[PDB]
Amino acid sequence: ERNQGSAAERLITNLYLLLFDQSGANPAKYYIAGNTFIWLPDDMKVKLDMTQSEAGERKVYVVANVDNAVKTALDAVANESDLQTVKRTTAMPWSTDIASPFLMSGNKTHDFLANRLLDNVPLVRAIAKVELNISLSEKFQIVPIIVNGSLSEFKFRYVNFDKETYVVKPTTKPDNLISSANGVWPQITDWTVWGASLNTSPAPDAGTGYTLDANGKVTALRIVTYLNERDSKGATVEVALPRGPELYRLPLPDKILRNHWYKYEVEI
Amino acid sequence: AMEPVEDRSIEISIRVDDFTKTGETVRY
Repeated sequence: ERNQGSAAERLITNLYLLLFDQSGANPAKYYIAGNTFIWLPDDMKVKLDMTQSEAGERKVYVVANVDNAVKTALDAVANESDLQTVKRTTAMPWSTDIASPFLMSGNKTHDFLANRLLDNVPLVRAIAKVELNISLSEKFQIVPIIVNGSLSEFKFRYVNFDKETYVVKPTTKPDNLISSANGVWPQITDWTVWGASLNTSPAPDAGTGYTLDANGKVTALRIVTYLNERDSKGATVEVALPRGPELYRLPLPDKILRNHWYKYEVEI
Repeated sequence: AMEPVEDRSIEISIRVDDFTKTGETVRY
């Protein structure tokens, strides 16, 4: 399905446009700064002072929600291919260190001599989203030890998530991998205990949560995280359930694609 | 009635592309 997501997932706080000419070089650059928020969000339109005759035919790239590092890299871009070398690194590349506003990019080729308006440039988020809804079978439906809202006995880790967010994905994205925990069974000392941030009633877009029945037994678990795209296999979510604990692995897809939302109904 | 010279300041429409959302059932 195509799903527009939340307002936070769609938030645009700045824009950077690059208008390449025929040879994919000499790009005209326009940074539309967040402190000026010309950008017409209510028209979903950027107006530039470059005229039709100045523009001619252009390969138009739009990047949204840059930070200063990414902006400065874009300021130095000379060729279309350079865009595929501009990337942001995140030490812990999952929620919530990856959060709104999300880096986005898109492009379209357009002849401005023919029409002053380019309609339109589709802006594609550079990250992906993973949602696990775990239904627990009877052997796991226990009264949980809860500490500050978290489930001490239920734990998870992200394995082989990529640290890089590319503005434009390289032809074959290389690897820069990390896991959120590396503790081995049975202690799994550094794994993350299950949280309750999703149990709130506006409910954020990412986090962890769970459901208790009337007997106070846990019957379902939920985890939602953002993550970076991967062209290579190995990204995994692992969960530890009370029995040492029982460990379950969910391999994510062989490719994690940008602006895809992978929802799993998991029965354990 | 004369219209403006057809050499206008340019405009770029931008739309935020929907997620592609996929669902899968898995059991253990």
